[PDB]
Amino acid sequence: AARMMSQAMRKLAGNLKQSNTLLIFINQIRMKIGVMFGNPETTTGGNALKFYASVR
Amino acid sequence: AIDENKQKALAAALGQIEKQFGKGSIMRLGEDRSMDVETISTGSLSLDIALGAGGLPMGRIVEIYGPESSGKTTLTLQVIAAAQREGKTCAFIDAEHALDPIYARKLGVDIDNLLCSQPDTGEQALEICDALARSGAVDVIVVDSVAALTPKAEIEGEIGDSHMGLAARMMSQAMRKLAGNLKQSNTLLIFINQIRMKIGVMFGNPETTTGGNALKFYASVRLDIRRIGAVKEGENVVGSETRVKVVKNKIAAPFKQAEFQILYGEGINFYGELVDLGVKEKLIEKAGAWYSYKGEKIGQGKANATAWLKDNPETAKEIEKKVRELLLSNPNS
DNA sequence: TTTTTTTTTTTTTTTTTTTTTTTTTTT
DNA sequence: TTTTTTTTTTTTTTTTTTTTTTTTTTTTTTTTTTTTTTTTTTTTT
Ligand SMILES: Nc1ncnc2c1ncn2[C@@H]1O[C@H](COP(=O)(O)OP(=O)(O)OP(O)(O)=S)[C@@H](O)[C@H]1O
Ligand SMILES: [Mg+2]
Repeated sequence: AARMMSQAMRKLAGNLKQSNTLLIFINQIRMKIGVMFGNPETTTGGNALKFYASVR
Repeated sequence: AIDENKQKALAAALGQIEKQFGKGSIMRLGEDRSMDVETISTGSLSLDIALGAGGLPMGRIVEIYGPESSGKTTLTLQVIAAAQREGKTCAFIDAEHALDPIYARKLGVDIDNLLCSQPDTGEQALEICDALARSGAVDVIVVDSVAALTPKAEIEGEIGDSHMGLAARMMSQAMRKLAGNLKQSNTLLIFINQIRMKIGVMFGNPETTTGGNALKFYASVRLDIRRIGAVKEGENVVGSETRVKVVKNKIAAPFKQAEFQILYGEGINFYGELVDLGVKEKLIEKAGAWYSYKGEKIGQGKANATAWLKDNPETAKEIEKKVRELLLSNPNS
């Protein structure tokens, strides 16, 4: 799933900007395990989307 | 026309499931005989009536709880004794380390065929239950005190060390694993449990049980047993007056109760019940403190009336038969 | 006029997933 | 200023690695259910 997302971010970013299109992704929350520091809350579908998003 | 394509689609899907997982994987509920409720005796006739379906269900989990010296162990040894008499194999996991085998023999248990285990940890005790279930060769397993099922980490650690929710987590895992295996083997699992008090609450009951919440969900029957008085021969205390309450039931209506006598050395008083059921069903006449059967006077006081039913087995056989016919809602002759 | 001959050598990684469980009275 | 105008494979190996030490940077819930208890009868001295 992460690898599919990572590939879709690369393909989309350029096309959205050229068309002037806004893309909104809704995400759900999930718990991390083996975490003593910080928040145990994660989001779903990998890390690519945290880099490519302009607003979270 | 559309009905036909749906019947085929269903038949194909049913075929694919049975291939992938085995023959009995999915059936119509009406044509599945493994799903029928079979029961065994408790040793008390009044309890067999209170349970509704004539006894405790095979292939299920059962919980018996109550205060100290209420008769919990004695009641489970009477279940084992009755099952052994019908040529069933029985195990006793003694986590309390407090079973007396001479008393077990006096109650009618075949000591020589009873499989016994005194395990070191809670995990060892529940792994033996899983092993004996999967075997297919054991009918009744008793686990004496959930309260004494100590996890491994708590035995290795020292007194004072906090292990919050560790025993509860172990019992949740055990239920998940045991439930499926007990049903396939048609094995009855009885858990004995102790009462503890819950602090800082005035609304509802302050009584609770050890071992967390899983066992309340998975149990098909939960019994609350309590000592409600003494049985005397003038001065000498010879036994206990006992009340069992059916607090959860999934094979018949709950919230019925049973009253019977536990006599020290003998166990449950069968003929004592037979009088009380005979009086209730108009088969025995009572004139104050005098008992009578078909005109003739059998005795005066419950003890003499019970002593009359001992040395007249013909009348005892007759009354048992009629009480069984009348009151048992699902007889199995 | 007169007639062909014979292969060579690899390149480079991609991406996380998901929570479990109560415990015990005090005058 | 040339033409070929149709190709083949036919079955493989590797011969056992490093890594060479991780991150964090502080969160939240957003307000529950209870659902009705027993005790079983002590002692003073
Ligand atoms: N070996 C024995 N001989 C005579 N009476 C006994 C014996 N063991 C138990 N009893 C009596 O039978 C009655 C019920 O005892 P149990 O069946 O042990 O009840 P219980 O709830 O298992 O009690 P625990 O495990 O000690 S909290 C009590 O009055 C006991 O004194
Ligand atoms: Mg006991």
